[PDB]
Amino acid sequence: GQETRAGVVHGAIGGAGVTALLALCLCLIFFIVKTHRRKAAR
Repeated sequence: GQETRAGVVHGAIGGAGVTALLALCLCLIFFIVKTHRRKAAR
């Protein structure tokens, strides 16, 4: 869609922020889940 595009196919450069955001969101969810889901250690 963009231009330099090439590999890493579009729907991603305008969306790498989306991906990066998704990674960040996945990190946050993983982090929140990790911080929430208390271990049976108490």
